[PDB]
Amino acid sequence: LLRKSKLKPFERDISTEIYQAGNKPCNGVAGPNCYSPLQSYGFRPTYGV
Amino acid sequence: STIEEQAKTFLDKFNHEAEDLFYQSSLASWNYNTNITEENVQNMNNAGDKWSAFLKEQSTLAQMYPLQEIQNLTVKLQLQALQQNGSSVLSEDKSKRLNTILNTMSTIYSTGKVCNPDNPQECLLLEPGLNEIMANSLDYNERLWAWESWRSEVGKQLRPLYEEYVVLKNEMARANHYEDYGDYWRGDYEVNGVDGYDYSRGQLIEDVEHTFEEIKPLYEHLHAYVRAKLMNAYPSYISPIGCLPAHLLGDMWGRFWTNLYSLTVPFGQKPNIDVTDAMVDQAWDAQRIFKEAEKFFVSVGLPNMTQGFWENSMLTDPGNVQKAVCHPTAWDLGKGDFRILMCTKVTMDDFLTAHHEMGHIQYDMAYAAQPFLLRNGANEGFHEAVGEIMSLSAATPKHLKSIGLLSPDFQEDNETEINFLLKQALTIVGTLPFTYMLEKWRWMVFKGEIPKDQWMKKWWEMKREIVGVVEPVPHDETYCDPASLFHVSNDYSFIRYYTRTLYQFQFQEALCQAAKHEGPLHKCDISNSTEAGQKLFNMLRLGKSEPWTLALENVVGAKNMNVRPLLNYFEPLFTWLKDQNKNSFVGWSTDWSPYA
Ligand SMILES: *[C@@H]1O[C@H](CO)[C@@H](O[C@@H]2O[C@H](CO)[C@@H](O[C@@H]3O[C@H](CO[C@H]4O[C@H](CO)[C@@H](O)[C@H](O)[C@@H]4O)[C@@H](O)[C@H](O[C@H]4O[C@H](CO)[C@@H](O)[C@H](O)[C@@H]4O)[C@@H]3O)[C@H](O)[C@H]2NC(C)=O)[C@H](O)[C@H]1NC(C)=O
Ligand SMILES: *[C@@H]1O[C@H](CO)[C@@H](O[C@@H]2O[C@H](CO)[C@@H](O[C@@H]3O[C@H](CO)[C@@H](O)[C@H](O)[C@@H]3O)[C@H](O)[C@H]2NC(C)=O)[C@H](O)[C@H]1NC(C)=O
Ligand SMILES: *[C@@H]1O[C@H](CO)[C@@H](O[C@@H]2O[C@H](CO)[C@@H](O)[C@H](O)[C@H]2NC(C)=O)[C@H](O)[C@H]1NC(C)=O
Ligand SMILES: *[C@@H]1O[C@H](CO)[C@@H](O[C@@H]2O[C@H](CO)[C@@H](O)[C@H](O)[C@H]2NC(C)=O)[C@H](O)[C@H]1NC(C)=O
Ligand SMILES: *[C@@H]1O[C@H](CO)[C@@H](O)[C@H](O)[C@H]1NC(C)=O
Ligand SMILES: *[C@@H]1O[C@H](CO)[C@@H](O)[C@H](O)[C@H]1NC(C)=O
Repeated sequence: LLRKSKLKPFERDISTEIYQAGNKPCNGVAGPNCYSPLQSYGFRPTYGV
Repeated sequence: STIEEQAKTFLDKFNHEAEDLFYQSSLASWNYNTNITEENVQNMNNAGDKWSAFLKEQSTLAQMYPLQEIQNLTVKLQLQALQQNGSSVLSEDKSKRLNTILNTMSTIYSTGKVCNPDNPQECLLLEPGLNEIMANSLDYNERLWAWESWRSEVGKQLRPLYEEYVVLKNEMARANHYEDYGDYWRGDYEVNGVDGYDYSRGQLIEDVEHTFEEIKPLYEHLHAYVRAKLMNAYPSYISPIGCLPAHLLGDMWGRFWTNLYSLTVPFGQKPNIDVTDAMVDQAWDAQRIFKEAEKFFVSVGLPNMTQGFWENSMLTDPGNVQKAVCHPTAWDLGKGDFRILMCTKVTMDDFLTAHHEMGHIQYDMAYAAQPFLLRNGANEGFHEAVGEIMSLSAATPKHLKSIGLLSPDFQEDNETEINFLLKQALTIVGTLPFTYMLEKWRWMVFKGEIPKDQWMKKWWEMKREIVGVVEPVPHDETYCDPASLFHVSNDYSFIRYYTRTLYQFQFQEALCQAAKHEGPLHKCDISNSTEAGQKLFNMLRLGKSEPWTLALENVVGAKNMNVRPLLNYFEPLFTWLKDQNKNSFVGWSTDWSPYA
């Protein structure tokens, strides 16, 4: 849910990294002004349609 | 790269992060609220603690991105909502102390001991009991005894804590950028950054006092009428001219004057409109009435709700094998989950409360498209007005006859309309002066215009004048008279009921104008027009996306709250009451002191 350069048709990018949303270098732990992509879903049987 | 994009990224991550935790906490609370057991309490406690910790961590994180840098208004609203809730700007030994004070107050309110006239066998509680006694008991001595005893129990017990509690609350209000607790509470009705629609926190008091001064005459006429009715009901206790005893009227606190209908019924020889008798003939049940309410909602032009509502609802008493707190609530657990918890007993008031709760359920379904921080509706008076207008427009004789419960022979007569209007006014207009006076007293206490040594006297002074009632037993600075109420000891705002009524009637009028219907609006039958449904839905799906003034203009075409629709509704009762008080003075004398 967080990645630039919208995918070209029929390509797959399995590349987990640390998003650089901000203006500072970011290595390892995201912390402030830095995020991590690939958020999960969650699923329960009582969920609405 | 800019501040706005960073804020947008933070918000779009925060929404998806918080939805799961909110759903878990709500589900745990719902599971406890029908299967009461200690493990469910532990689950609720830990889930709520986790949710609060996550919320406070996010609030601390969101301190960056200064508000004058962000231009988008929706981002500003979301950031303000995130920053306000969960803030813990206070020194140590005060937050935990305040929590202890609050929970001790809640526990002491939930456990009241009068123990009868020194009878060790029974100690009455606020369950069916002394409140049930005040509901219907024609005995001056017993009513006075209970009335004084309850306040003596929750008087000096809770009086000293209130001073330090309000001191701490005012200290917290000073700590953050505000004026006082009254200003903090009034800050909800605020609009900024938009011209023509900006609403400040100072105009609310002016509007409230203007509306009350416009309302006054009808209330005073009804007060004269009910004084006369009590005079031929209660002899030798009501002064010819003056105030009224507090314990005699209505409920324990006198908020709702509903129980006086039997003693104050005018020309009530005709059978009551209530149709609870005919329900057993068709063997009605909860499913039937809920389906009928769903059919009405669909006929208005709104969708019916999902099968999950029918699957996971609790619309029947579970029996003695389960421990459930029976009270009508409309839970919206999120992620497309909606369910109502309420017991039913096949009665007319149950039929009305079904519509009342279904209105809230539909409103919750309406705004489920806005982001998480704006999902909650507009100014908190809307969420009750929308649920109350549909109950208002569902008890009319026309709708009952169309449904079939009413026999197709009961024609409408002047006296039936008078009885219905008086029954409505006994609960609709009666509570306005009480709410206004209580909120005004709390505002003055919060501001500090009333010194502590001047408490307990200026409050009763307000009661002897604004409402027109007098204490039967003199009270001194040892008691806290405005402390026996549920909302005072639980730290809840009380103005939400003053703006609930006016708004509601306005909506009704506008809706009853969309569907062409002549005659008095007190008998309106909005059940088939699709234009009114569109008018409601064009504002329902908004939440906190636009200022409430814009929504009000959208629904009715005005710019703020107005009182004309209420008087338009109650005009026939006003005329009949004016024609009735041909030989009785209207008003009261504050100088009367029956206690002496
Ligand atoms: C940011 O923080 C603020 C304050 O901390 C939150 O504001 C709260 O909002 C909720 C949602 O409305 C308020 O909850 C309301 O409480 C009312 C009081 O009910 C109490 O008393 C009854 C018994 O009479 C108890 O059963 C109940 O549990 C409460 O203890 C209710 O009357 C309200 O219910 C209304 O709607 C339902 C439908 O859902 C109807 O069935 C009811 O009849 C009624 O009309 C409602 O539940 C709460 O009071 C607010 N807090 C304060 C301090 O005012 C914000 O929600 C929060 N923002 C977030 C979390 O995003
Ligand atoms: C303030 O920020 C919000 C959030 O980004 C802005 O609202 C966004 O407005 C755009 C249109 O300008 C919406 O894009 C829409 O996307 C759907 C996707 O299917 C597309 O079908 C539509 O045609 C449209 O392009 C976007 O969804 C919307 N964001 C949200 C959360 O609803 C808003 O415009 C900003 N304020 C100002 C003044 O621009
Ligand atoms: C009410 O709560 C009790 C206590 O948790 C539930 O009983 C448990 O049920 C689960 C299955 O759902 C079992 O695994 C546990 O062993 C049971 N524990 C006890 C102490 O009985 C009960 O099922 C709940 N009733 C509901 C949810 O209707
Ligand atoms: C709104 O629509 C309903 C549904 O058509 C109307 O209910 C009908 O009323 C007539 C008149 O007695 C009955 O013959 C029908 O059997 C009713 N329909 C159903 C499905 O029961 C209702 O009268 C309409 N209301 C208004 C004000 O027009
Ligand atoms: C309401 O329920 C009935 C019966 O299931 C269904 O036929 C109708 O389509 C529903 N209304 C809407 C708006 O879906
Ligand atoms: C109401 O109507 C009745 C006849 O239906 C009439 O006698 C009476 O004067 C009218 N006005 C009232 C009761 O105020």
